[PDB]
Amino acid sequence: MKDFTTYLSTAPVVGLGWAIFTSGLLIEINRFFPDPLVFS
Amino acid sequence: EIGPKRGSLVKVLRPESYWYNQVGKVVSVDQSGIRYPVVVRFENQNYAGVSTNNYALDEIEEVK
Amino acid sequence: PWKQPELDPDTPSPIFGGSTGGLLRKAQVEEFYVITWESPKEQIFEMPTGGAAIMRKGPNLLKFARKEQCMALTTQLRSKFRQTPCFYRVYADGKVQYLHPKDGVYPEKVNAGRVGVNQNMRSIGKNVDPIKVVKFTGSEP
Amino acid sequence: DIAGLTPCSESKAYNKLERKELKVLDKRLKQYEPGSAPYLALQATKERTENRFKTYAKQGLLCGNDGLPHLISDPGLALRFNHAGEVFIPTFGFLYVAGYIGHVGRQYIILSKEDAKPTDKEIILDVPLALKLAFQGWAWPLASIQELRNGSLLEKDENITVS
Amino acid sequence: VKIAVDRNPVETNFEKWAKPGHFSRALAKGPNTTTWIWNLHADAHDFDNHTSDLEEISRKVFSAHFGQLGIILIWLSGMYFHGARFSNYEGWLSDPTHIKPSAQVV
Amino acid sequence: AHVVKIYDTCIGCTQCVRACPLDVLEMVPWDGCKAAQMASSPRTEDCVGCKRCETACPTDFLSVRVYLGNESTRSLGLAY
Ligand code: CLA
Ligand code: CLA
Ligand code: CLA
Ligand code: CLA
Ligand SMILES: CC1=C(/C=C/C(C)=C/C=C/C(C)=C/C=C/C=C(C)/C=C/C=C(C)/C=C/C2=C(C)CCCC2(C)C)C(C)(C)CCC1
Ligand SMILES: CC1=C(/C=C/C(C)=C/C=C/C(C)=C/C=C/C=C(C)/C=C/C=C(C)/C=C/C2=C(C)CCCC2(C)C)C(C)(C)CCC1
Ligand SMILES: CC1=C(/C=C/C(C)=C/C=C\C(C)=C\C=C/C=C(C)/C=C\C=C(C)\C=C\C2=C(C)CCCC2(C)C)C(C)(C)CCC1
Ligand SMILES: CC1=C(/C=C/C(C)=C\C=C/C(C)=C/C=C/C=C(C)/C=C/C=C(C)/C=C/C2=C(C)CCCC2(C)C)C(C)(C)CCC1
Ligand code: SF4
Ligand code: SF4
Repeated sequence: MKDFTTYLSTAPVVGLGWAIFTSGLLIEINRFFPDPLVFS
Repeated sequence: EIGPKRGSLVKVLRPESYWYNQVGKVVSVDQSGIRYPVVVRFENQNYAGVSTNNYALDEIEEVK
Repeated sequence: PWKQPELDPDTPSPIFGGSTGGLLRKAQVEEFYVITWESPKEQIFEMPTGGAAIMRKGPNLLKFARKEQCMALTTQLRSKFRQTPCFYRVYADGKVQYLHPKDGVYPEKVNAGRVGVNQNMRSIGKNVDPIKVVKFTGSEP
Repeated sequence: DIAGLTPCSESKAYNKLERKELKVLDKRLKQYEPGSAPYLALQATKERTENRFKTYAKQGLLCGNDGLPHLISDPGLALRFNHAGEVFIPTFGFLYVAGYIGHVGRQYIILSKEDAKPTDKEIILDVPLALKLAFQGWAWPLASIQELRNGSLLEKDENITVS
Repeated sequence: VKIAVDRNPVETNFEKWAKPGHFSRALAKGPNTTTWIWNLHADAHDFDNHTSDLEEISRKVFSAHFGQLGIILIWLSGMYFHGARFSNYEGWLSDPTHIKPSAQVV
Repeated sequence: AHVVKIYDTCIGCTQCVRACPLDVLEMVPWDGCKAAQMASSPRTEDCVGCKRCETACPTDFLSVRVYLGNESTRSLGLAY
C-alpha cells in the first residue's frame, strides 16, 4: 500500500485529479448561475 | 597543504563553465604542481551529462 | 613499428561474390586504400560496403576508396576477432603510404617517440577576440 | 453613455437580434411534439436565451450600431459611467488567483530543495505538503511584501552568466 | 511439439509502479534532466532494448497483445451499448431511408 | 583541410582518440596531468569534420574543438 500511494503521488495521476477538480468546478460554475459575462 | 580542504564547498569563476557562480563539493586536490588540480563535483549535470571537472586555484573562491 | 611493412600487392582476397559499393573512377585517377590482416581460421565478417564475406586462413587483402571504410573494418576486427590490421594509401602514380599504425603502436596508447602537434598551452576560451585579427585569418591559432 | 455607444436596452438591433435567435428555435420546435424531451430541451434553451438578453441589458452594458455589447477598459471612464464590473474588477479577481499559483509553487520548490533528492520530489510529489501550502496561500500578498521588504525574495549575483 | 510453461516467474505487486524507468538500466538511476521523461514514454515498449533474452521478449509480447484485445472489446461493447441506450436504431429500422443514424447524444 | 586544436584542460582520457574513425588524433606524453598524457592532431588533412571527438571530451568545456573550414575530397567523404 505504501507503494500504491506512491504511484498515486506520481505526476500523470496527481494531474488527473487536478484536472477533474478544475474542469468539474468550472463546468459546475457554468451549469449554475448560467453563462456569466459582466460580474454584477 | 596547497589548496582548499577536502569536502569543502567552493564557488567557480571560469566564465566558460556551465557551473559559473555556482557551488560544488571539492572531491580532491593534487599537490604535484598540476595546473588544474582542484577536482570539484556538482549535483546538477551539464549539457553532456558530466557532473565533475578539474578547476584551478585562482578559478575557485569561497562560498557565497 | 620496428620497420614499416612494405606492401605485398599479390595476396589472396576473401571469398566475396561482389557488390555495387566497390570502387569507382576516382580510385584509378586519384587514390585508393588497401587493408591487410592475418587470420588464424576461416570466418565470416560484415563488409562496410555490401554484405558478408568469408575470410581466408593467412593474409587477406581488400581495396577501398575511403579511409573511413578501412578504419571501420579495423574496429570490427579488433573488437570481434581481436586481430591487428594495417592499411596503406595507394596513389594513381603507384606511390604507397603506410598510415594508421604509423608508430607501430595504436594511437590510443602512448609512445616516447611521438611529438605533439597543434597543442595550445591555454584553456579553451581565454583567447583573443576576432577584432584583433580582423584583417588576417585565425583567432584560434 | 460614452464613445457614441447606446445602451443595450434602448438599442433596436439588440432586440432585433433577440427576435431572430428565438425565431430559429420556434421553427425548430414545430417539428417535435409538446410533451417530448426534445421539446423540453429547446424550451430550456429558449428560457436561457430570454434570460441572457435581459440580464445584459439590466447590467448597463453598451451596445454599438451592430447591436452587440462593448466593454470599456479605462478605470476612469468605467468608474465615472458605472462600467467597472466589465474589465476593471475581472483584473483584480485574476491577479489574486494568479499570485496564489506562484506563491504556492515557489514555496514547494524552496522547501523540497532543502532536503535530499529534490529531483524525485518533482516527479513524485509530496501531496500532504502540496495541500498544506495550497490551503495556506489565501493571504499571498501579505507574504510577498513581507518577503520583499525583508529582502529574501531575490537572489544577489549568485546566478550563472554567460560571457 | 508439446506444451511448455514456466510457473510463477514474476511477482505481482505495485513496487515497480512507484519506480518508473525500472525496465532500462539508464533510466533506473533517476531524473536529473527533463529528457528522462521523454525517454521513459518512448523506450517503454521497446522490449528488445530492455534485455537480450529472446524468451522474456516473447513473454512480454504475447501478454501485451492480450491488452489490445481487451482495449478493443470495451471499445466495441461501447458502440453496442451507446447504440442501445443513446440511439435511434428502432426508429431507423422502420424508416431507414428518411431517418439518419445517431449514437452520440450530447 | 579542417582545423583541430586541443587545449590545456586535457586529462588523458583517450576517449577522443578511440572515437574519431579517421585516425586524426593520437596520444603524446606530457607533464601537465595525472595520467601524464595529452592528445595531438598531427594529421588533420584526413579530418572529415564529423565532430565525434568533441562529444567524447568529458570536461566542463571541450579541450578539443574542430573548427570547420575549407573543404576537400578527403574532408567531404567522397568515395568518388
Ligand atoms: C521539455 C520542457 C519542459 C517539461 C517537459 C517540463 C516539465 C515539468 N516542469 Mg518545467 N519548465 C520548463 C520546461 C519544461 N518543464 C521551462 C523552460 C521552465 C522555465 C525555466 C520551467 C520551469 C518550471 C518550474 C518553476 C516548475 C516546473 C515544474 C515542472 C514539473 C511540473 C509537474 C506538475 O505540473 O505537477 C502536477 C500538476 C499539477 C496541476 C499539480 C497541482 C497540485 C494540486 C494542488 C493538487 C490538487 C488536486 C487534488 C490532489 C486532487 C483532487 C481531485 C478530486 C476532485 C477527485 C514537470 C515535470 C514544476 C515542478 O517542479 O513540479 C512540481 C515547477 O515548479 N518547470
Ligand atoms: C497512459 C498514457 C500516458 C499519457 C498520455 C501520459 C502523458 C504525460 N505524462 Mg505520463 N506516465 C505514464 C503514462 C502516460 N503519461 C505511465 C505509465 C507512467 C509511469 C508511472 C507515467 C509517468 C510520468 C512521469 C514521471 C511524468 C509523466 C509526465 C507526463 C506529461 C508530460 C509532461 C508535459 O509534456 O507537460 C508539461 C507540463 C507543464 C509544462 C506544466 C504543468 C501543467 C500540466 C500540463 C497540467 C497537468 C496535465 C494533466 C496531467 C493532463 C491530464 C492527463 C492526460 C493524459 C489526460 C504528459 C501529459 C510528466 C509530467 O509532469 O506530467 C505532467 C512527468 O514528469 N508521466
Ligand atoms: C511555481 C511555478 C512557476 C512560477 C512561480 C513561475 C513564474 C514565472 N514564470 Mg514560469 N514556467 C513554469 C512555471 C512557473 N513559472 C512552467 C512549468 C513552465 C513550462 C511551461 C514555465 C515557462 C515559462 C516561460 C516560457 C516564461 C515563464 C516566465 C515566468 C515569469 C513571468 C510569469 C509568466 O508569465 O510565466 C509564464 C507562465 C506559464 C508558462 C504558465 C506555467 C504553467 C502553470 C500555470 C504554472 C505551473 C504551476 C505548477 C505546475 C504547480 C505546482 C504547485 C505545487 C504545490 C505542486 C515568472 C516569475 C516568463 C519569464 O521569463 O519572465 C520574464 C517566460 O517567458 N515561465
Ligand atoms: C483454435 C486454436 C486457436 C485459436 C482459436 C487462436 C486464436 C488467437 N490467437 Mg493463437 N495460438 C494457437 C491456437 C489458437 N489461437 C496455438 C496452438 C499456438 C501455439 C502453437 C498459438 C499461439 C499464438 C500466439 C503467439 C498469439 C496468438 C494470438 C491469437 C489471437 C489473435 C487475435 C486476432 O488477431 O484475431 C482475432 C481476435 C479475436 C477473435 C478475439 C478472440 C479473443 C478470445 C479470448 C480468443 C480465445 C480463444 C483461445 C485461442 C482458446 C483458448 C482459451 C482457453 C485456453 C481459456 C486469437 C484470438 C495472438 C494473441 O496473443 O492475441 C492477443 C498471439 O500473439 N496465438
Ligand atoms: C492509464 C494511465 C493514466 C490514465 C489517464 C486518463 C484516462 C486520463 C483521463 C480522463 C478523462 C477523459 C477525464 C475526464 C473528466 C471529467 C469530465 C469530462 C467532467 C465532468 C463533469 C461535469 C461537471 C458534468 C456535469 C453535467 C453536465 C455536463 C450537464 C448536466 C448533467 C451533468 C451533471 C452530468 C494516467 C496517465 C493518468 C496515469 C498512468 C497511466
Ligand atoms: C450571469 C448571471 C449572473 C451573474 C453571474 C456571475 C457569477 C458573475 C460574474 C463574473 C465575472 C467576473 C465575469 C467576467 C467578465 C470578464 C470579462 C468580460 C473578461 C475579459 C477579458 C479582458 C478584459 C481582456 C482584454 C485584453 C485584450 C483585449 C488584449 C490585451 C490582453 C487583455 C487580456 C488585457 C447573476 C448572478 C446575475 C444571475 C443571472 C445570470
Ligand atoms: C491598472 C489597469 C490598467 C493600467 C495598467 C498600467 C498602465 C500599469 C502598469 C504597469 C507597470 C509599468 C508595471 C511594472 C513593473 C512590474 C513589475 C516589476 C512586476 C511584477 C512581478 C514580480 C516582481 C513578481 C511576482 C511574483 C511572481 C512572478 C512569483 C513570486 C511571487 C510573486 C507573486 C510576487 C489598464 C487600464 C491597462 C487595465 C485596467 C487595470
Ligand atoms: C479510445 C479509448 C477510449 C476513448 C477516450 C476518450 C475519447 C476520451 C476523451 C475525452 C475528451 C475529448 C474530453 C474533452 C474535454 C474537455 C473538457 C473536460 C473541458 C474543459 C475545461 C474548462 C473548465 C474550461 C473553462 C473555461 C471556461 C468555461 C471559460 C474561460 C475559458 C476556459 C476554457 C478556461 C476510452 C478511454 C474511453 C476507452 C479506451 C480506448
Ligand atoms: S578527450 Fe579531452 S580530456 Fe580526454 S584526453 Fe582528449 S583532450 Fe584530454
Ligand atoms: S573532426 Fe571527426 S575525424 Fe576529425 S578528429 Fe574530430 S572526430 Fe576525428
